[PDB]
Amino acid sequence: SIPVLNYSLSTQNQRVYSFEYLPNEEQPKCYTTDNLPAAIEMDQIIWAAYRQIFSEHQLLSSTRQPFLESQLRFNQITVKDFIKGLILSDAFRYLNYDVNNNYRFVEMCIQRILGREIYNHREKLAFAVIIGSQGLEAFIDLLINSEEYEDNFGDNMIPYQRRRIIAQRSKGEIPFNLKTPRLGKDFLYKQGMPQLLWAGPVHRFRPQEQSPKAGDPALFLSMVQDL
Amino acid sequence: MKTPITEAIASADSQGRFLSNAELQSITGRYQRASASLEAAKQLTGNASRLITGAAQAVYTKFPFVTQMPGPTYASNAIGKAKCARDIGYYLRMTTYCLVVGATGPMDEYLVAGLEEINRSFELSPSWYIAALENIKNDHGLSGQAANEANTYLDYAINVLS
Amino acid sequence: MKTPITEAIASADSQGRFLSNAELQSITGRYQRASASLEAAKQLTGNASRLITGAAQAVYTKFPFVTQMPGPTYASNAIGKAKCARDIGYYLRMTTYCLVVGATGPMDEYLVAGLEEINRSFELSPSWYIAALENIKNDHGLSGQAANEANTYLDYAINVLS
Amino acid sequence: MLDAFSRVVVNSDSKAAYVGGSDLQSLKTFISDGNKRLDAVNCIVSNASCIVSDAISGMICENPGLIAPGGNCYTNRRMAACLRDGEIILRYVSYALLAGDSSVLDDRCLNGLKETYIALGVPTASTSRAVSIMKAASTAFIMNTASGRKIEIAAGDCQALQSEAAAYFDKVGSAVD
Amino acid sequence: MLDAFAKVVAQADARGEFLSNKQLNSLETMIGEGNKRLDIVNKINSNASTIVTNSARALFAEQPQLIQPGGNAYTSRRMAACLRDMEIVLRYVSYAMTAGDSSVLDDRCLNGLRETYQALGTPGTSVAVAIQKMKEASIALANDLNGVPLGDCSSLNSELAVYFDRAAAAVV
Amino acid sequence: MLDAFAKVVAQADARGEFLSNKQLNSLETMIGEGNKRLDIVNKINSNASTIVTNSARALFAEQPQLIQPGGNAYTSRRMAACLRDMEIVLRYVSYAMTAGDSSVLDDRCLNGLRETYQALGTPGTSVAVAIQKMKEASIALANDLNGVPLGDCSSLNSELAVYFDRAAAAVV
Amino acid sequence: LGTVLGNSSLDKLGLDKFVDRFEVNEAGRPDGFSADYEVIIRACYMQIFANAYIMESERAEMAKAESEFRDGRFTVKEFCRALAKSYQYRKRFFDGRPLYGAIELCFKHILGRTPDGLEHYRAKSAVYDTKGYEAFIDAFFDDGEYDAFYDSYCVPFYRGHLTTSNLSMAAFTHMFQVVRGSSTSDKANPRTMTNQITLNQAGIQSIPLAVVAPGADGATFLAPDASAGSWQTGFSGATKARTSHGSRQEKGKMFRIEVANNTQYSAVGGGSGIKLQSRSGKFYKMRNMAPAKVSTFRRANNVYLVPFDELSATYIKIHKNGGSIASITPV
Ligand SMILES: C=CC1=C(C)[C@@H](Cc2[nH]c(/C=C3N=C(/C=C4\NC(=O)[C@H](C)[C@H]4CC)C(C)=C\3CCC(=O)O)c(CCC(=O)O)c2C)NC1=O
Ligand SMILES: C=CC1=C(C)[C@@H](Cc2[nH]c(/C=C3N=C(/C=C4\NC(=O)[C@H](C)[C@H]4CC)C(C)=C\3CCC(=O)O)c(CCC(=O)O)c2C)NC1=O
Ligand SMILES: C=CC1=C(C)[C@@H](Cc2[nH]c(/C=C3N=C(/C=C4\NC(=O)[C@H](C)[C@H]4CC)C(C)=C\3CCC(=O)O)c(CCC(=O)O)c2C)NC1=O
Ligand SMILES: C=CC1=C(C)[C@@H](Cc2[nH]c(/C=C3N=C(/C=C4\NC(=O)[C@H](C)[C@H]4CC)C(C)=C\3CCC(=O)O)c(CCC(=O)O)c2C)NC1=O
Ligand SMILES: C=CC1=C(C)[C@@H](Cc2[nH]c(/C=C3N=C(/C=C4\NC(=O)[C@H](C)[C@H]4CC)C(C)=C\3CCC(=O)O)c(CCC(=O)O)c2C)NC1=O
Ligand SMILES: C=CC1=C(C)[C@@H](Cc2[nH]c(/C=C3N=C(/C=C4\NC(=O)[C@H](C)[C@H]4CC)C(C)=C\3CCC(=O)O)c(CCC(=O)O)c2C)NC1=O
Ligand SMILES: C=CC1=C(C)[C@@H](Cc2[nH]c(/C=C3N=C(/C=C4\NC(=O)[C@H](C)[C@H]4CC)C(C)=C\3CCC(=O)O)c(CCC(=O)O)c2C)NC1=O
Ligand SMILES: C=CC1=C(C)[C@@H](Cc2[nH]c(/C=C3N=C(/C=C4\NC(=O)[C@H](C)[C@H]4CC)C(C)=C\3CCC(=O)O)c(CCC(=O)O)c2C)NC1=O
Ligand SMILES: C=CC1=C(C)[C@@H](Cc2[nH]c(/C=C3N=C(/C=C4\NC(=O)[C@H](C)[C@H]4CC)C(C)=C\3CCC(=O)O)c(CCC(=O)O)c2C)NC1=O
Ligand SMILES: C=CC1=C(C)[C@@H](Cc2[nH]c(/C=C3N=C(/C=C4\NC(=O)[C@H](C)[C@H]4CC)C(C)=C\3CCC(=O)O)c(CCC(=O)O)c2C)NC1=O
Ligand SMILES: CCC1=C(C)[C@@H](CC2=N/C(=C\c3[nH]c(C[C@@H]4NC(=O)C(C)=C4CC)c(C)c3CCC(=O)O)C(CCC(=O)O)=C2C)NC1=O
Repeated sequence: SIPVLNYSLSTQNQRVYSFEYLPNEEQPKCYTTDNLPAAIEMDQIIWAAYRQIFSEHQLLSSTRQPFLESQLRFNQITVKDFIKGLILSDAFRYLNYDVNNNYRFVEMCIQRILGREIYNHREKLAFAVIIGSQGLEAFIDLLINSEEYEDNFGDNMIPYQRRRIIAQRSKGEIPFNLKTPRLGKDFLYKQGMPQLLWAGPVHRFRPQEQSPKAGDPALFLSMVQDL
Repeated sequence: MKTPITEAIASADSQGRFLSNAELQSITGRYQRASASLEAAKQLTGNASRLITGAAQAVYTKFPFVTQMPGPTYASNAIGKAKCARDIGYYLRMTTYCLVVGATGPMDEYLVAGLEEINRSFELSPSWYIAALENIKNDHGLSGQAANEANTYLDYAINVLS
Repeated sequence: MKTPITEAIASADSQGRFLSNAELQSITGRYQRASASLEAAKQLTGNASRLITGAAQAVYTKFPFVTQMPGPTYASNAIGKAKCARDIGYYLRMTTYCLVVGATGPMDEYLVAGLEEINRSFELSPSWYIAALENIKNDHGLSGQAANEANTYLDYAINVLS
Repeated sequence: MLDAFSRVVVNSDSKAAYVGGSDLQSLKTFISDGNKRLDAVNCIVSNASCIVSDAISGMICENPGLIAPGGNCYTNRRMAACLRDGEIILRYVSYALLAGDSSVLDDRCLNGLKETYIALGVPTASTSRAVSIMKAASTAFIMNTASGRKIEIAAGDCQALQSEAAAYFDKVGSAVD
Repeated sequence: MLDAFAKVVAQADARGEFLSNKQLNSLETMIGEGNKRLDIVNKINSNASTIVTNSARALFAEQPQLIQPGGNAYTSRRMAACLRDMEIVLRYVSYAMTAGDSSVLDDRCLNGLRETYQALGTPGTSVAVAIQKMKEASIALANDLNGVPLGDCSSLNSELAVYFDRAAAAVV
Repeated sequence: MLDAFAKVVAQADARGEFLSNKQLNSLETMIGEGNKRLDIVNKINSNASTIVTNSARALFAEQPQLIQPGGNAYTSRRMAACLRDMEIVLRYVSYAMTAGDSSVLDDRCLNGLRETYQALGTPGTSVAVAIQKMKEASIALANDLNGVPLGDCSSLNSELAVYFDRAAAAVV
Repeated sequence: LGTVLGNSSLDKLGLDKFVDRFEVNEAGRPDGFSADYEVIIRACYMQIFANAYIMESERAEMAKAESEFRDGRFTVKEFCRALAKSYQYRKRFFDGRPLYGAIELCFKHILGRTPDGLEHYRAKSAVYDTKGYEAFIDAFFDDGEYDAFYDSYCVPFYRGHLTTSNLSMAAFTHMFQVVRGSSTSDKANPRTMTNQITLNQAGIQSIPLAVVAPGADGATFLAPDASAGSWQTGFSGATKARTSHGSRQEKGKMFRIEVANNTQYSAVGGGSGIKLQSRSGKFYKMRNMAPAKVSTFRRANNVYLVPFDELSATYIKIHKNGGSIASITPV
């Protein structure tokens, strides 16, 4: 049935054994139906899961799904099925899907469910075909039933960003929902670009004479205050 | 329920870890604030009644229409007054629980979750209770650190309803 | 780095919310132990040299084959002695860091992670360091709660290597 | 419970046809091998408590942790139940030698036993060890090669039947593990 | 998961009342003795792996069954599972010693576990003897009059023996 | 992530030394002033919603283009997104006010963000004006001499203004 | 075994042995043969103690009552009563476990059905609390039920599976939870060994369990416990729910599948032999590529609710992990 084409492969963080024995920090806490959490800890799993797929601002009272919650709290589904039926929910489709140019929705799916950046451009190509023909359904079926997702999340775990921050460093990687927000640099281009946004330029004003020039001492001021 | 203690044990449990020195320092710090917390908790319980009646009265004085509307939701009956004092009583109860526990866990568990759907389905404005809590925040009569322990939570509920 | 402080920030970050009183109680408890922690921290820095030398000497007296075994990995050269005191120097350094920070975060970051693979690939063993830490734990000379602050972390590294 | 006859009848019943000549010929070989099966069952039934004695004494004397305090043979009552269980295992195996079919053993002794021994805390590897000792002991009695009792039988070959009895004991030993 | 406080608030709210003054007074006494609690938990954590392994030496020495072939202890992998199990139970006993109430020990560790040590054919009675090898060691380190203010700790050692007896009672 | 402490110990270990006496003494002074820090963060959190909404009222009234059709506050969903972004930046300023060091605010929020409000066509200059509407309000609630004993907090208020100026400087 | 082979569903359910019946057909005292009586006596112990183990020492208990069955004193009704009153029967069934456990046993021993509704439990517990133990036992024996089914001359047998005694459909399923195999007795079965009540949530609420036929993959299993949600707070991650309400019922009917032996050593990820995380020995699944020491399956026996079009896939995955399937009932 035309399988996915053979693509390349890159080297990111998620494929090494970082020896964070007795791990100190940057491990998501873990949100799992395995620990038999009561009402609250259930609500914390539910909110975290919502943020992970919908992520932050998109999660809202209107989008919020009561019914999949009431099923999840009562044990009628697994968390994995909750994440799936989350993405199939249409409020996620009106925002994050109808906007995204097909190759870009592949980012937010391989990246909001698996917690890893895309290996190369070719990955975006192949997976965008299978979501272009089979529909969104079987694409999400591919990611979830994949060997990878079973290997690290199993049946009941909210997906996280794997290895975003190294043990001995602070920077690491930018947070995920930050990295692919939703709107695509070029999505607007086809429509009217945004307008009447000047006021913000109007409010912050600097005379040209005030602006620092090359070779003044003031330009390096910031460096001095960090030492 | 979210305490400081269950929070620290939950985190160290999720890291697959014993309680190290860090979490023990956290539990220490819970114990060395708990005395002011209980002084605050006893005076609120000690005069809870007058706080409730004065609160509902302040809500009535600020919003005169509530005692005048024909509709059932508004305290124009002999029922909405009792139910008005009922709800204000609930909030003052939860604040006393959170002063005993040491986090906002009891209010977040028993009270905060799902409250939008109640105030949306029963046409209950968020401000009414805001006004109530402002009177309680002004008239609890605590002093010093106990007053900070009370005003933290009483502000917190206002942050929930706003 | 795992502090009490970054632990609290990290938990309330994961719950997507403003720091509650709970976390501030935790930070309080870090500050009210920090004075004894620094008394402990200054004296270990104050005589760290004699602790190192005493420790490596004790490692040698407990394990006499080390000073006699012809090998790269053993202190029968003029190199493994200096490198022996180098590593002991590292442990004692990390303990003084953890006494300043107020959790085992510096030792868990800079020392504990991946140390079994070092002691597996280089023929390194826990017993040599275990013996060193026992001597340091016996002879640091701290008193009172500062001694408990030292012995907590010094025991903690023994729990790691065992 | 089903003998050889009943298994031919049941297979021909799902086949919805008469037994016919072929099935009947193999069952004629069963009948002509009948008296060897009879004397074989007499060999396993005679000196069978002695088989259970030697088997369990071998199980404990090989593995001394059972009689150690805290073990599953450690109590006099527990040793009683131990001995009787060995006896009943050998009893249903003897029935499976008479019937020529494992239906009595599968329906009645084998089923529920893994969950019973696991439900008591009985070590299953030790039970399969005792079943193995009863296996080799039973085959040595069935071949007249017992070092203590070499009784008179007419001379012949019965390797088929020894493989059959070994199949039943291996069925029990695989059933408890 | 619930500590000593959240249980009292949970009961108090489930009845929908204020906490009474008498309840507050006893709760003040619990807060007023909490340093001892932290101390005990510190004296367990700082010896924890030694506790586990020494109780393992005792266990395998007294019951020589487990170690030999045909036993759970014999497999190299299963031997590590055995040691880990003891570590897990010690970890949760330490958690429920800090929280005050047997809540985290009764939902994350002990719950369903006797059902599980019968699906693996592991003698849960021997597991409860392993826990009885940890209780004595752990209390023996809890009652170390060393480094710590002298005084009265019996009311809290009684609170430590509860949890160890609960695990031993729940795997069997 | 790094607090006040872990920065000092991270520098000292990155050079591989002990902490000198001078570093320890200044660190003692920071511990000796830490109650004021807790007080400020308490006074921000317990007023945080009011801060956000009042700075939003100020922002929209002053610069009306965002509220009207075409702008970014116009869509109701966009409007809510606008508000909670202000809540987010206030949240991380509160975190970095506790930790003492701009570490959590410089990796989780601010880093990457100016890139993001250029992929959405959102005026980040207007966002910096919103942060300038939150700084005023937050410091104005921080300097409330109410329920708290009298003293000197300029040395800390100034530090707090650093973070709000750093967010405004980093979204533009 | 197989329901289809031999044209009989019940025998292969494990209840094939229990057909044997034992009515004394000899009138008048048997002075010397001592054959029929020792068989009937043994069958009474097999029924009343349900295959529990009694020894020579323990044959000294109830030796008198035994010597009164052999005489014109007791019918087997009254002999069974006499065995039920004695020191042994109380040690095993009554002292070790609670009345609900004890009540349910007393129906397995005396009537051979299970209690169906809570009304049986209320009646017998109230008789107990008014009068004590011996009137409890009498209240089993002294009722229309025992007299009608056995008529005081027939050793009790299992009839709870049969359709002829009137019982609720659940009493059928409950019948098989109480009796597992010829081997399983009182101490031996995991569900009701000593103290634990065999039926609690199920016995009280008439929840039809399902049948796992004894033996094979599903022989060793026990259902995971559920709590009740926010009111009377309890953990919600323990098991799949019996009901499956809502919109999912799309994609075909929901199948409640029980998986029975889950284990580290057995769980392989589809590929034979145990996979090693680290080069040297570390075998649990890494969390965030950091070693964790947490079992991949936490407890042996998770359930699955799966709609029809996802069946095959689910059916594969269980067998990938080496879990073995107990029972699959359409919900
Ligand atoms: C656990 C926490 C908790 C609460 C905080 C309350 C909140 C709450 N209040 C009401 C319900 C109500 N609450 C009020 C109260 C009001 N009367 C007025 O004049 C004022 C605006 C206001 C008091 C300040 C009234 C009048 C009703 C009934 C409304 C109606 O039926 O019209 C209801 C719907 C159920 C009911 O009718 O009781 C709920 C959930 N209930 C809870 O379980
Ligand atoms: C941050 C913490 C930290 C440590 C604790 C050390 C630990 C450590 N030690 C060595 C390496 C070494 N460590 C020792 C020490 C020993 N000599 C003996 O006789 C005794 C058994 C023992 C002192 C008690 C020796 C001899 C080597 C060199 C081994 C060799 O090359 O054969 C190495 C490999 C790199 C190297 O050669 O330096 C490392 C990582 N390093 C660190 O970065
Ligand atoms: C129809 C077939 C049939 C069987 C095969 C047995 C199987 C069986 N054995 C026991 C029960 C028992 N079986 C044993 C036997 C053992 N002692 C050990 O040292 C060894 C591991 C092992 C012998 C090899 C023991 C000791 C008990 C009692 C266990 C106890 O009470 O602790 C029980 C529970 C009832 C009882 O206590 O008798 C059952 C059902 N019963 C049956 O009805
Ligand atoms: C009621 C009790 C009862 C028995 C105990 C048997 C005894 C028995 N065995 C055989 C007969 C026999 N028995 C054996 C048995 C064997 N020969 C060997 O060399 C092996 C050691 C051993 C394996 C079991 C053999 C081989 C025969 C002769 C072959 C045959 O008749 O099939 C016969 C045939 C008649 C005769 O030989 O006089 C009889 C009656 N039958 C019974 O009815
Ligand atoms: C979250 C909490 C948690 C626990 C407490 C454990 C409990 C636990 N232990 C085992 C499994 C096991 N546990 C042990 C341990 C034992 N070895 C013995 O000699 C002693 C009796 C005992 C240690 C005191 C052994 C040996 C196994 C493997 C059993 C086997 O495969 O035969 C299993 C099955 C999965 C596996 O094989 O790992 C589980 C769930 N797992 C968890 O997830
Ligand atoms: C952050 C870590 C942390 C700890 C580890 C504890 C340590 C600690 N323990 C006590 C104080 C004490 N600790 C104990 C404990 C006991 N005494 C006995 O003889 C028994 C052996 C043992 C049983 C547990 C006792 C009895 C006191 C004094 C009584 C009391 O203060 O309640 C004190 C009071 C101050 C002082 O004594 O100087 C402190 C701070 N608190 C903390 O904040
Ligand atoms: C961890 C830190 C963190 C942040 C700082 C935010 C930043 C952020 N804001 C938005 C998204 C948004 N942010 C705003 C906010 C604005 N409305 C205006 O009128 C002003 C210009 C401005 C407030 C000052 C709006 C309106 C959107 C939605 C934009 C749109 O959909 O058109 C998005 C895309 C996802 C979403 O829609 O929520 C992101 C990543 N998110 C994060 O995770
Ligand atoms: C757990 C929560 C928690 C808090 C919220 C703080 C609350 C707090 N603040 C102070 C104490 C104080 N707090 C302030 C603060 C200030 N005074 C001013 O006039 C300015 C308006 C403001 C700037 C921030 C000052 C100046 C003191 C007294 C000086 C000092 O103790 O350093 C004290 C000392 C004890 C006492 O005064 O009774 C405490 C406990 N600490 C905590 O543990
Ligand atoms: C109070 C209500 C009540 C019922 C509804 C029945 C339900 C029921 N049926 C059977 C049992 C049975 N039921 C049937 C019936 C069937 N034959 C077929 O060809 C069809 C599929 C189906 C009729 C439509 C058969 C054949 C058996 C015997 C099955 C067997 O022994 O193989 C049994 C087991 C006991 C027995 O053998 O009788 C029970 C409980 N009994 C009750 O007490
Ligand atoms: C698809 C359809 C569908 C439904 C119809 C519901 C049905 C339903 N309700 C609850 C759960 C609940 N339902 C109610 C409702 C009640 N409160 C009362 O006072 C009344 C008796 C009753 C409203 C008339 C309550 C209170 C709970 C929580 C019960 C508890 O936790 O104690 C649960 C368990 C999961 C949960 O806690 O949400 C389920 C499955 N869920 C669904 O998925
Ligand atoms: C020191 C601890 C100890 C024991 C106890 C024995 C137990 C024992 N008996 C065996 C096997 C065995 N046992 C008997 C039964 C036995 N022999 C008879 O002739 C009579 C009358 C018997 C009962 C009184 C027989 C008949 C065999 C088969 C071997 C043979 O031909 O004798 C076997 C061999 C098992 C096998 O083949 O796998 C063992 C291990 N062995 C030990 O090491």
